[PDB]
Amino acid sequence: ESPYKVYIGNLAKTVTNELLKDFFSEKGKVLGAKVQRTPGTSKSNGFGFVSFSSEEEVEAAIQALNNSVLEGQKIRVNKA
RNA sequence: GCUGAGAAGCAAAAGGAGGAAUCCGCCCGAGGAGGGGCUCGCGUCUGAUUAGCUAGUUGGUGAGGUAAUAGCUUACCAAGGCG
Ligand SMILES: [Mg+2]
Ligand SMILES: [Mg+2]
Ligand SMILES: [Mg+2]
Ligand SMILES: [Mg+2]
Ligand SMILES: [Mg+2]
Repeated sequence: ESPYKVYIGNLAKTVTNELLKDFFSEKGKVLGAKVQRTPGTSKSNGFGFVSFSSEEEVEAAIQALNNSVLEGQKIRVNKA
């Protein structure tokens, strides 16, 4: 579901999907996490999509998790 | 919106950020406040052993000019203006 999805940009390339999921699991249950990687170089593009089970947890995650520091890097948390 | 009794005629733009939401801008009107331009009453030194001064000068029309009123300009008419 697209309204239940949250785009996270400016993620450090050293950030594992486990830490992203841990910081964004505080706002609610996460149905899925997909990190976007370059097809050719296999390297992390620095952004990912997170599907939450509910839309209330999606909006509560968009509001308070913006500018949040993850591994020494401020990340941009918005809607997909 | 501007010209014009009207008929009509005439006039604008710019993108840059951000992954998107969005932000800072851009053009045309209509207001607000502030900042300037003008006009006028009043007040604003000494000399009479300084007494007459002024002719775009004082007013009128027509054309121009100014962001705007105005001899601001110019031509014509009148002979005023200050003491
Ligand atoms: Mg044109
Ligand atoms: Mg940039
Ligand atoms: Mg862009
Ligand atoms: Mg004094
Ligand atoms: Mg003359």
